[PDB]
Amino acid sequence: DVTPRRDAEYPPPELLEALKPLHDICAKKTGVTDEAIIEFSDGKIHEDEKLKCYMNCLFHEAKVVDDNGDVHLEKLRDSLPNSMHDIAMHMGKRCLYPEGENLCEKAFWLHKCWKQADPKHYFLV
Repeated sequence: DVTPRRDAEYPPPELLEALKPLHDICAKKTGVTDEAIIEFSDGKIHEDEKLKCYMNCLFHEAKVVDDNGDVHLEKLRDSLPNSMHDIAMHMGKRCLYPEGENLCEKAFWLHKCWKQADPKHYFLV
């Protein structure tokens, strides 16, 4: 029911400009297409095997995992500022249980979980 939102008030225009590129990087790496990426953000949650890899590709890119993609939760927190940190703790009220078989499937679990958690603060990632 709730519709996605994002402007120059919640999402910082600075980290936003740095995201697009970072996104273009992993994307071009996963071979995926903005369409798939967008459809996932503006559209709805689709199951594009690539989008899943594109996500996993992000984890590694941002270098926030160990040596296999275990996604260090301790490092993930120390990464985002106290702002996203608080919003990250709120969403945690739904995920925290990667159900897949590999980084790709897992990376997706969280996203699909971080999206259904509260469809209003989610944007590109």
